[PDB]
Amino acid sequence: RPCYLVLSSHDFRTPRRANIHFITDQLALRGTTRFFSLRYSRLSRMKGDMRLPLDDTANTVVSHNGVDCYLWRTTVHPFNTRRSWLRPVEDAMFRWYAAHPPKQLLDWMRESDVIVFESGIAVAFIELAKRVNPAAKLVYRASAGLSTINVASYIEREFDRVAPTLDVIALVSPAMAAEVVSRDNVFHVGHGVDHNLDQLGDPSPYAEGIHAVAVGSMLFDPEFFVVASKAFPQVTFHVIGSGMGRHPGYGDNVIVYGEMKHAQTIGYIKHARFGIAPYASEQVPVYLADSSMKLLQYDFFGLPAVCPNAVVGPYKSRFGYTPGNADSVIAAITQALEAPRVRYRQCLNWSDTTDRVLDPRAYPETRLY
Ligand SMILES: O=c1ccn([C@@H]2O[C@H](COP(=O)(O)OP(=O)(O)O)[C@@H](O)[C@H]2O)c(=O)[nH]1
Repeated sequence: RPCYLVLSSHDFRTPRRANIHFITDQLALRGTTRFFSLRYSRLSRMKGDMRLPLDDTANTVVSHNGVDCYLWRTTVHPFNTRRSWLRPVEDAMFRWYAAHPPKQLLDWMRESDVIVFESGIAVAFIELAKRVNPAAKLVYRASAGLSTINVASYIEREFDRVAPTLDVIALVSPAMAAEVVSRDNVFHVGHGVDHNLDQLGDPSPYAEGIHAVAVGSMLFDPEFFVVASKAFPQVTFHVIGSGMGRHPGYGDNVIVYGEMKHAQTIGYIKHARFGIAPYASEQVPVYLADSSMKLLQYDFFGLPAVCPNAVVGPYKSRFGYTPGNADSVIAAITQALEAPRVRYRQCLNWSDTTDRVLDPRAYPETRLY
C-alpha cells in the first residue's frame, strides 16, 4: 500500500466531485491518501470560493471518505493579475507562496510514495516535492491546459521548467500535449467513468415522452433551453445542476433540478433521448471535447448529444450548434432526436483510469511520443 498525496485547488470535501475526486477515491482504495487543497486564502474567501464552507477547518487535517484532507489557508494567495506590468509582483507572490509551504504539506510529501499535482497552482510545488521526496513518483494530472485556466505566467514558466522532471504527465486529452514542453513523460489518460454506471442507470426517472438531459453548470447556457424548449414543446428538458434556477425563458417543458449526486444523475442520462452540453461559449480549448465530463457520461451510454460546434471534436453522436444561434440549436436538436444510440466511445472505469494515471508506462498505448 502506497501513500498518495494529491495537490489541487479543489478540496476533496466539496460536494460536486471533479475528475481529481474520482481519481482520489481510487487512490484511497489503494493506500493512505491525502488531499491538500491549494490557492485558498483570506482573499479567496472575500471572492466566493467554493471552499468557504470549509473555512473553519482550514490548516488542519480532516478525514473525509478515507482521505486526509487539508485546506491550506494563507492570508493571500498568488494569482494572475492579468496586467503584464504587475508580473514581477506575481512572480514575487508565486515565489513567496511556493517558498512557504506549511509543515503539513512537507510532512505529507515526505510520507508519500506518489504525489499527484493537478494542473494549476500545484505546479508551484512540483520542485518542492522533488526536494522533499526525490523517491516520490511525481504525477501531473492535466485536468486542464495551463493557458485555459489562464494561470499566471509564473506557473507556465515553472511548469515548462519542471515538466521534464516529472515521472508522469497524464494528459486528459492528447490535444493538451502541444502546450506541454516535455515528451518522454507525457501520456494520454482520459477521464474514467464509474465502474457501475450501467447499474446506476436503471431505473428511470422518466415517464412517457421525449426526455433530454443537461447535467452540470460549466459555462451553463440558459439561452440554449430558452430556445430549445420553445422549439421542441414535445421534449421535456431536464436541466440538472446548472448552477442556476429556473430562467424565466424556459418553457414549461423544462424541469430544473438542484445539484444532484452523481449516481443519481445517471438514470437521467441513460434514459434520456439525447443529452445537452450547453456551453455558453465556444472560446473553449480544443481538448474540452475530450475532457468534458458530462459529454463523457452521455458518451458512455451512446446518448446522442447536442453541444457547441467547438466541443463536438472528433466524436460521433454530437450535434454542434452555435451558442446564441437559435437556428443552429434547433437544427442540432433535430438531428440529435434522430441519432441512433451507439456506444462509440471506449470508457475506462475510474480504477483502470487511475492505474494508467499512476503507471502509464505499464500501458504503452497511453504514450504520446
Ligand atoms: O448537479 C450536478 C451537476 C454536475 N454533475 C456532473 O458533474 C460533472 C461536471 O459537470 P460540469 O458542468 O461542471 O463540467 P462538464 O461536465 O461539463 O465538464 C459532469 O459529469 C456532470 O454530469 C452532477 O453529477 N450533478
